[PDB]
Amino acid sequence: DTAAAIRAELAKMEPFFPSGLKIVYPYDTTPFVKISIHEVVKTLVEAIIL
Amino acid sequence: DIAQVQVQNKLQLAMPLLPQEVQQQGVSVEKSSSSFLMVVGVINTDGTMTQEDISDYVAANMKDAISRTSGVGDVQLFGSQYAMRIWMNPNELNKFQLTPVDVITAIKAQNAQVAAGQLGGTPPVKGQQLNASIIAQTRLTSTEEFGKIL
Amino acid sequence: MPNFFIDRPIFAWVIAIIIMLAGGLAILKLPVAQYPTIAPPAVTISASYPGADAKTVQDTVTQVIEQNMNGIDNLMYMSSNSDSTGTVQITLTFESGTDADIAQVQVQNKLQLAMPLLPQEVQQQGVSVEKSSSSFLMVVGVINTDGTMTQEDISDYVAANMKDAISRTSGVGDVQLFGSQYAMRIWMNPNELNKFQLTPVDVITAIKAQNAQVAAGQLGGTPPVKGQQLNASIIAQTRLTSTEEFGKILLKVNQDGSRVLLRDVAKIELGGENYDIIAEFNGQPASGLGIKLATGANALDTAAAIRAELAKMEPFFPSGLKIVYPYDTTPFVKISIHEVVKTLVEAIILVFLVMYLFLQNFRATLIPTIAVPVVLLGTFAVLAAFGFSINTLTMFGMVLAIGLLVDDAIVVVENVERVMAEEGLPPKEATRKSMGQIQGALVGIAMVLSAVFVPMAFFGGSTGAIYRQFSITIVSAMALSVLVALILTPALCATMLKPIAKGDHGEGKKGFFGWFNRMFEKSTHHYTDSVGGILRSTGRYLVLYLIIVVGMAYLFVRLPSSFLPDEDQGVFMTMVQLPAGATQERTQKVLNEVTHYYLTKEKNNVESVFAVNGFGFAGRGQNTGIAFVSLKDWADRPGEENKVEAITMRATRAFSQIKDAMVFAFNLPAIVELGTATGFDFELIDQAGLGHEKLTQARNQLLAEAAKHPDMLTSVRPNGLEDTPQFKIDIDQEKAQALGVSINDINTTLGAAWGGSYVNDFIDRGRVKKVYVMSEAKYRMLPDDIGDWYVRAADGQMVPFSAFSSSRWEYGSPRLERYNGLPSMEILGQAAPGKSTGEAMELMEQLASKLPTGVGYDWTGMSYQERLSGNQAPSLYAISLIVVFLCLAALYESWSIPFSVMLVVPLGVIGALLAATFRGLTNDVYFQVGLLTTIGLSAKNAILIVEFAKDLMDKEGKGLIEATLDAVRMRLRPILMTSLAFILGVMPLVISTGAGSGAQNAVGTGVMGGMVTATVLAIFFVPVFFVVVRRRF
Amino acid sequence: GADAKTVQDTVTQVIEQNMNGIDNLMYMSSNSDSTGTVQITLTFESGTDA
Amino acid sequence: LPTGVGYDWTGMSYQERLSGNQAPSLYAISLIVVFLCLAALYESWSIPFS
Amino acid sequence: GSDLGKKLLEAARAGRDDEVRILMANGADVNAADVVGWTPLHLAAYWGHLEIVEVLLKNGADVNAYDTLGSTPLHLAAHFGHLEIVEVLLKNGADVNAKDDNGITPLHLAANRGHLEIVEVLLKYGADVNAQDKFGKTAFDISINNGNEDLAEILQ
Repeated sequence: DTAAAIRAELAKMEPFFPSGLKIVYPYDTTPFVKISIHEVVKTLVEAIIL
Repeated sequence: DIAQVQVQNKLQLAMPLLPQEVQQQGVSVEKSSSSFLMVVGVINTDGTMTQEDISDYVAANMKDAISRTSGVGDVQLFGSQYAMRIWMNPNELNKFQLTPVDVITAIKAQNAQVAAGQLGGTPPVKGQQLNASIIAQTRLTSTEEFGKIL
Repeated sequence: MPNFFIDRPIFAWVIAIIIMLAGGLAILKLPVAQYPTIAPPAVTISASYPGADAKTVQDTVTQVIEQNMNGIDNLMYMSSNSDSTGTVQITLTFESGTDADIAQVQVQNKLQLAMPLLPQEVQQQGVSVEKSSSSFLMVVGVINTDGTMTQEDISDYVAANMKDAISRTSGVGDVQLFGSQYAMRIWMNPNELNKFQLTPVDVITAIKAQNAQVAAGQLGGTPPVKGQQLNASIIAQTRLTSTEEFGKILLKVNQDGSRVLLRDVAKIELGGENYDIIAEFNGQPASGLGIKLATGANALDTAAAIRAELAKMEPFFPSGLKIVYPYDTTPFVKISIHEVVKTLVEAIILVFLVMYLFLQNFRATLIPTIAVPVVLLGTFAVLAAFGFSINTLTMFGMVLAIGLLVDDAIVVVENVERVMAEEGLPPKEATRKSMGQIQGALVGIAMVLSAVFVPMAFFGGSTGAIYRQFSITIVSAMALSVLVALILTPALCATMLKPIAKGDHGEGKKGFFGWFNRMFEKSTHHYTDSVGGILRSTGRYLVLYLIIVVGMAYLFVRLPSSFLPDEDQGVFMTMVQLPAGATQERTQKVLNEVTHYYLTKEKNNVESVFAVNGFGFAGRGQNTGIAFVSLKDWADRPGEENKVEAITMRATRAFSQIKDAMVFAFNLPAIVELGTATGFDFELIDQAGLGHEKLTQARNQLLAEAAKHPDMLTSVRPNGLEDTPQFKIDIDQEKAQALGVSINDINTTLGAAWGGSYVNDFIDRGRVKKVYVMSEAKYRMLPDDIGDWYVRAADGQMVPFSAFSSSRWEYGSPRLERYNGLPSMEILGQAAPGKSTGEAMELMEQLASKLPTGVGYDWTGMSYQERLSGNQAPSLYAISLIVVFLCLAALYESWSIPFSVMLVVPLGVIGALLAATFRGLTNDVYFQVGLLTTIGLSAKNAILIVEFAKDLMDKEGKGLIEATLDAVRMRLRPILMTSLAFILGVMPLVISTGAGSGAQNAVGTGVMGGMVTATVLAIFFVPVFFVVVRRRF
Repeated sequence: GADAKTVQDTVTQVIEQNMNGIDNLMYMSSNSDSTGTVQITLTFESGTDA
Repeated sequence: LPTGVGYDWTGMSYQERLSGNQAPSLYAISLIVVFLCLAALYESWSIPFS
Repeated sequence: GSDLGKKLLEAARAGRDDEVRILMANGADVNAADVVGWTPLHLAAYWGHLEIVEVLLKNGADVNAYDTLGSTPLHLAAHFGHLEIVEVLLKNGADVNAKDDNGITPLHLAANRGHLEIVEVLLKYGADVNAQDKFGKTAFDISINNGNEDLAEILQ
């Protein structure tokens, strides 16, 4: 949730950036914790299918 | 929260013991985990933007608005803001019989905002039709204004 | 459960006694306030860097704190306002559900570590973090009739003597002061300082040196010598108590031995700290203090105890002093909470005698008169458990529930009385047979209504705190009503009722009663034949349903949405705003005209006038002013021409003539701390380091381009202030050292002479007061007197300001506001009378996309809660409809049936939408709550029709049509009892003007309208829906 | 260095001036010694979070 | 004592009179809650009186 | 000081041509003055409104008017860089070598900010370059303190 608030606020600045500045995300641990839960969600879905 | 409160209530007894060189830099008390939640990088795609220029913009226009966020206990900047760094030279200071103490005195005597007062203030006299503020000095706000310091 | 509380009646009683006593421990403890804490918690940093401008504060005080408010939890705003008087005010705003104490300490501390960045001239004055409620429980004014006193003496006699006294009082919270406690001020005459070759610097020195406290030590202090028989503290020179003593301090000595003092150079007096504010109670020089409530206390008793504490000290203070109450709301809160008590006790009376009209049996009428008080008292107990309080919202919550309280009693009583009449069965068997029909329908209704009101509690944020009071109250009320209808009411029916044998349908003998029974039977037979005739014809009366739904949806859009009605709290306000560069004398000439108008032309209504010069809203400047107008009791103000909604217009019209003064009179909003008039709080932010001037250009542009669409934007105002003249002195740094003049001498002279410097503290009558130094007005009003101030060089020769300085004028801003760190300026406005707000928002966030490079927009205030909200109500009501459909399919055991019941929600809605249109009533929250109540009890009066018909077609197999006929016949009577009792108990709310008018009417009109329609339409449609659905499935 | 009266005037009567209006407060005592040391003891009701 | 001189308790002496003023309502709320429980258990107003 | 001049002062600072021309139709005073001593000429020259400053002097506005300290509208226009207003108020008879009570010409205000085009505009029309304030400061010394090279060579 904190990371979502931050990824929102950053979008709330890019329009006012001068010519050339760019935002990169070289390090984020959240991309893993919303994939670690998806591959188990679809796992227990395949489970009821099987 | 109450833990940070107790910790910060015990500083108040210690802060008057520290030098005016620490307080003036800003002490910081903060809950925190030891690992970075994340990192956010800023780059000028084209050019004409040195590390210094990107770090300034980051500190000024997107650091404070993120440290105020709810969930962010600590934020570390990979650089620093701007600052009118004044790189001095002794061979030109002993030539004028000067020293850094006089430099600092002149600066902090000429980069200062004075509590001037008020035109047509309070309590006024019967028959006053004017109210204005007074202004004597300002923060030099540039680089070509620090050089004219006498 | 019911068949349990028939052979065990006393058991039921001991519950109804407990949940009665449990209410008494809550009628006496529950805190009584006007409105609960709905606003978002907030705190206000405040700091007065004295004798300053708006940029000095922005750059030395505001930006510093604005950078170090890091790591605060649940933060939404960082609003900030720096003025020209010196006072910065920073207003944060946390979410809903936040502890105010924890947030307040987080701020206190994040500032305590920011303090050693501010100057040595704010740390002294200090800052003050305090919660923002803006809610004066009541204000107290103190006058001297004789005229021997001033504001600066009444203020002191209040602070040193009374502020303490009413602070030990029960539930008093924080006490604010108008005026300023005594302080010794030294007014200097630079024509005399040059003669003695002095300045306002060695004066600062001699006053800091000849008043300070010094530590000395002890005698015989440890470690001692063997043989000491004495220990006693040592006391050196200490503070100066009396002003005369200040005239005895030395500054210098001349060659001839002549000794210089203060008396011969300066003028010493006891006055106030800041003279900017000037209060007047009907022109009488006056002052006062303001009290706001402690969280979790009773306002009525608090005010009755303060009105006593102020008399306990009536005789002690001097003769000529009077105490008046300019602004109080308790005289209105007492009414607002009583006008409902006499409504609830009027409703139990009406439902008692209505059952004397239909049942014609004393023992049958007493039963609800016993159940309804039980339910109300249990509701009070439940509120007391959850920490809730007694408010206007919570009481109106049970007012518009009382119908659901009486409905769950008469449905139990009239059915047992119908059974005892149709079969002659005794009361015990008759009840145990009736509850064999209803015990499940009442639980289904409990679940339905729980699903209907509960979702209202999870809504937006500030409206959440209102809908939540309403929902908690009404849900508690119905949960207890259904229980006492399954616990107590049937036991009462088994004992208090009296046996009647079969054939006692009721014919009546002589009076109203025989006529009424006869006409009831006749109307029943005719209505029954009518419903049969309708059931023969579907389509007709199935297409009228679509006509009604279309009319409802088309009325739901010509209804101007609102939040709360403004009412007559007995007080309103006037605001004066003069041109820039305006003085105090002109503002007081305008406020005295205001006072003369209100005390000469409107003395039949107006009690008093409390004028304050310098205390304006959206500005503390010398330019503006405010006036709190108080009105006589509501019995002394009869009619409609003598209300505030009319005095406001009269006064606005009359003061429109006041030349060179923007005057505006307006009534108080219901929720003071909140925004009013359905406006929007837009604001421009500069995210490219643009100047104040370029952003001002952008704002003027946006305004000039927003008057282009007057169709949805009406009055788009800049809440801020336009730039105003200001005096720029330029200190020549060359010619200042060419003569040997220290610049910290120049700046100090200037600031002390024109702004005032907090020098030290002194003691008076056992209290600490301040020592201010300043010039005498005569010598500091205009330029060209600057040359009168001579500062001292090291060579002794004194130099004027004319040798160092050059002078000029410039238009610099008198107020600089911020938002979330970045500079900004606020822009207000409101949507056109017919257009909604969202349209005005999207329009001017489409007009803001066309502003120069680097200028962005943001919403604040009430408009921020609508960005993160709006899509809550539809989803929550959709899931509520799903819950209702499932709870009814469970009760009837069918997936189709429920729709019949679910097709009477638009009937009770069109009645309210027609009444609120014929009366000009907006779509308040009271209106939505009345819509929901009508929906709930209409669905209740329909659920039982369907349950009766279904049971007749399963247990007795009578058939579809015949069973529906029998059901509409059985249930006709109670439906009219409920509708009639509710209508009669609510009619006073539609008529009652005066106190609680805009709220009583807003509730009762919608309620009555929905009831008429859901009564005379639902008797006819729900059987049609039942038969239709049974045929189609 | 301050005697018992100077501190009841400067230090104590200005703190107990604000300590009124605190929630669930049974009583409050205060002591003002001659060494300048000052103590103020607020006693709240039982069941109160300290 | 002279006029303008009041008295007040504190410490355990405060709780002492607090309990002394509490006990009389306690002995009643604990009786009128036994009467009700008994009348409920046995469904009679005479059994609890006896 | 009349109700027709105050509206001119209000509309010239806010930049309104319709209201200003209307109020001038009704015979309003274009020599109006605030409590500081400012005609709408000063406000226009200060805030950058042309198409208005071109209008006030046609209606008979005093060009060399001075406030309670001696600041003409050239002083205000020459201090911010309104070239299209400087080349106007001079064509209409403004004293380029003027002086406030202090003693500064509009050169001493244009050489401070670096409005070199205005420096040329002014010294084209006889601006004194050997003039001094009450401090003994020319425009050359002021251009040297600020360390400019353009304004250093313009003045030889």
